[PDB]
Order: sequence, then structure tokens, then C-alpha cells
Amino acid sequence: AIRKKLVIVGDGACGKTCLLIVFSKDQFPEVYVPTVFENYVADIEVDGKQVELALWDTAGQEDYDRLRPLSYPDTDVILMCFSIDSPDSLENIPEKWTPEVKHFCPNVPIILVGNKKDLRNDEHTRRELAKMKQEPVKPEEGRDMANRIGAFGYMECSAKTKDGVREVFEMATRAALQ
Amino acid sequence: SMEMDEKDFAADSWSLAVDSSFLQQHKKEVMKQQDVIYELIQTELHHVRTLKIMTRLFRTGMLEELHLEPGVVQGLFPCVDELSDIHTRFLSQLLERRRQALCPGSTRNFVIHRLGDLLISQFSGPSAEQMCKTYSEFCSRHSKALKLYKELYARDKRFQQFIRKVTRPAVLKRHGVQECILLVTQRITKYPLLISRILQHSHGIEEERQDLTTALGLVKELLSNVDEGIYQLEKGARLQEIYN
Ligand SMILES: *CC(=O)N1N[C@@H](c2ccc(C)o2)C[C@@H]1c1ccco1
Ligand SMILES: *CC(=O)N1N[C@@H](c2ccc(C)o2)C[C@@H]1c1ccco1
Repeated sequence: AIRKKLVIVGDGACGKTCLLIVFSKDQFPEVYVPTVFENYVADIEVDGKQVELALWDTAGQEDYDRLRPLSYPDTDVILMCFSIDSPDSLENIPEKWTPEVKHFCPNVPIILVGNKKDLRNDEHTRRELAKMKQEPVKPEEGRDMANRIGAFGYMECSAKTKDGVREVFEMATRAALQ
Repeated sequence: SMEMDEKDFAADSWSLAVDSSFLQQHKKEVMKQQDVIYELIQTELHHVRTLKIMTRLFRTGMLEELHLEPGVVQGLFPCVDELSDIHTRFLSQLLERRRQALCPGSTRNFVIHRLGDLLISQFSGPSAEQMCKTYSEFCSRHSKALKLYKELYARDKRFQQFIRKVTRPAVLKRHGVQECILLVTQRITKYPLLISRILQHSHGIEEERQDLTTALGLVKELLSNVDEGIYQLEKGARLQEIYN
């Protein structure tokens, strides 16, 4: 198989660690959700092509601007993550995460991913956001942001229900192959 | 890793590692705390094992089987002996704390109530100074190590066959040379995440809540110092490029 490297970026509250754990584990973590993700090499077959996809997380590196870029060398695909229950995490995408990724990973495809999509119809989420004059991120706000930053595409998933998780990693493999 | 420690940390959590009749005697808050302490130790055991792959499989294998130029192996694995000493000592202390906490007649049932004091010792004084200087050195040499690896793999056929041979076993799937280097660099930024989550379930004893809060502040100070002390080295970099 060909070897490809994937790195997930985004704010601390974006759910990137949970997404990497749920995809890589095999059995859903019903007893304990790990605090951290080390690495993983996924065996993926997409559109007839076999790929070894190495997975990396940047969680913990958000406040260390000189340690963080060490995660970027030879990346083939970037997953740029935001949380649908956090419109503030979406607002940090165009002027913080996008310029850094375009600087250290020129010409590398970026997939903008809206995590925690299950919280779009959660009552506690909608009530808490209404207090700060906010609402869960709408699909069209996600698509317009992806379009604006020059993303390869826009995708949504729920690490909690597993919905959309397989499709994100299969699409990331196709992006890495182009 | 050694079989004794691998079996002790084989389960996905503390709640699955201990006997269920022992688990049932504890409050849910204690189980939540112990689950995160177990993850800290399990990930430290895995980190020391990554360093042993680098020193004993890769480094020593290159010196004993290859005819590399002098100083090439050092460029590929900067500070690995110093890093292995720091983390093996820290791991020895974490495993002894667990061992001391075992119930008589059991090799699996334990509760660690005191961890903050051990984390303060590790992240203060001479041991903090040595971790800070070693990670400032290692992370400044990280890019050069990857470029040196790629240069040797593309130009040296013997080096290429050596790599294919020692990374072929399935247990090495996520532990190639470049993967080990990034695993080491990322280790230090895992500590505040693990310690903050242990702290969230350690409010029962005020002395312990205080020690974990102090330890968290010490780890963040160390990370900030390491971050400020980094300047990526480049093989063949000219003085003019550096002073501009
Ligand atoms: C990051 C994420 O999506 N999740 N984290 C969850 C959790 C459970 C306990 C703690 C401290 O955090 C809930 C959610 C999840 C559960 C399973 C998969 O994702
Ligand atoms: C790397 C290391 O050991 N140290 N970093 C020091 C520091 C203070 C401010 C900054 C940017 O870095 C402190 C510590 C040290 C202790 C004794 C000598 O150095």
C-alpha cells in the first residue's frame, strides 16, 4: 500500500481527539473515552486503492506556536475541525488556522469538518447558546466558510453516534491521493 | 516493554483492569479519577517503549549493521539516551506508586490517592531543568533528523533494506523512524491534558487538589520555556541565513 499522512487541526473544543479515537478503535469506547490520542496507521481501501493512512492530532499544541508546526512535515491531507455547538470555533478558522496551514502545508488539501452534528437538535445546547445570542452552526455557514478558505470540501460528522465518520476518512484518503 | 507491565496495562481502562468485585466497592468519582491516572501511566509505558525502539532497534542496529558516516546516527536520533533516562526514571516512580497501592494477595487491585507530590517532583528542580534542556535540544533538531532520514533512505540502498527489514513486523506498524520522532515531540504537550482531567476528579482531598494544581502550573511553565527555546536547525544552513 502507499503511505499517506493525515493531521487534524482546530480549537481545543472542536472534538478532534474524539473523532480520531472513534475512527481508529474498532469497538466503540463505551467504558472510557481516552483523554489523548498517540498515533494510528489506518488500513483503508478507497475506490479500489489500498492506502496506509497515518493519523495525527495537534491537541495540546494550541498554545505552543513553535512546537505545533513540528506536527506538519510531509502532511498529505489536513482535516480542519470546528464544533457545530461552538460558532466561536468556526470564527477562528479563516484568520488563525487557515493562514498557518497554508504557510506550513502549501498545496495540501484541506477538508473543513463540522464535528458534533448531533448537538444541532440538542435542547441543552440550543438553550446555552441562546443566552449568548447564538445558535448551533447551520450547514450553509459551514459550506460558505469551506468555500471562502479554499477548502477541498465540507463534511459533517458525529463522533458520538459514528454518523459520517467513515465517509470523512475515506474522503481524506481520496484527497491525499490527488 | 516488559511482559509484567504490558499485562498490568493491557485493559482499555482502570475499571476493566481491576477485578469487578474490587471495582464495585468504590464510588464513581474514584473510578473516574483512577481511569485517568491509569491512562497517564499506560501512555508513559508506551512512550518509554517508543524511546527503546529508537535506541535498541534503530540506533544500535544502524551502528552494528551499517557503514554510516560518523555523526549520522546522532543526527537521526538526537538526545535519545538522555530522553530514555528521564522517562524511564519517571515511569519507575509511577509503577512503584501503583505497586505500593496494591491490595495484599493481588497483582491488579489498587487505588492511587497521591499523585500530585510525584508530579511536582518530576516537574520542578533539577529534573525539570534536565527535561527543559533536553526537549529544547530535541525539538530544535527534529526537522533535521527527518530530512537526514529521507536523504539516507533515497540514496543508501543498504540503509533502505535495513529499514524495510526492522519495520516489517506488525507490532512496528506505527513506529517507523519519523513516527517515533513526532511521538516524542508530541509527548510533552499531552501532560497538561491528562493532569487537568485527573484534577477535575481529585477535589475530595484538598491537599491533593492543591498538589495537582501546582503540578499543572509547573508543566505549563516547562512547556512555555521549551517553546521559547526552540530554533529549528537546518543541515548545511549558512551563517547569513541564521543571523538574518
Ligand atoms: C469529544 C466527543 O465527541 N465526546 N467526548 C465525550 C466524553 C465522555 C466523557 C468525557 C470526559 O468526555 C462524549 C463524546 C463522545 C462519547 C463517545 C464518543 O464521543
Ligand atoms: C530549559 C530550562 O531548563 N529552563 N528554561 C528557563 C527559562 C526561563 C524563561 C525562559 C524563556 O526559559 C528556566 C530553566 C532553567 C532553570 C535553570 C536554568 O535554566
